[PDB]
Amino acid sequence: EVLLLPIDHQPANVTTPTLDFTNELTNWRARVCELMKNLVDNQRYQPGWTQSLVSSMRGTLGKLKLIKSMTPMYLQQLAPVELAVIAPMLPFPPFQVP
Amino acid sequence: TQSLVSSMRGTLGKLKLIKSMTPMYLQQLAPVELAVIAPMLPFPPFQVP
Repeated sequence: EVLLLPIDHQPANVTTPTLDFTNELTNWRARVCELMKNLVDNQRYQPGWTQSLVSSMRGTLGKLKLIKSMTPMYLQQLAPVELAVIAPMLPFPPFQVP
Repeated sequence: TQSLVSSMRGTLGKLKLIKSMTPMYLQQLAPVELAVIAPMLPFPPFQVP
């Protein structure tokens, strides 16, 4: 009666969800964006680029990190429920390894 | 100009690390090919130090 998930599950205590950034997927996205920003700001890389393009890249990275996507929230706290609902009635039961 | 200097530095950095196999080929395989070709040849090799 146990199904495994690559990502962790934190159930939701509300029935009217809305955007928030506290979860592993959003953290991963933000850290990737921050690492790209630090790579751009590297002293061996910034002089190779023009002044305006650095600002454009910084703004694009900031907008990408602050985008409003509910997919991380869904994957955290609604996808496991649907998977556990579908799994029992299925022509091939889940076959999993740790 | 500042933008031209930045472009020159960017081009130099882009061309410093261009991924071409020719130097490794010259180091590692070209001598083998030359040594294979050398024995049978219409004019044998003639070299000075």
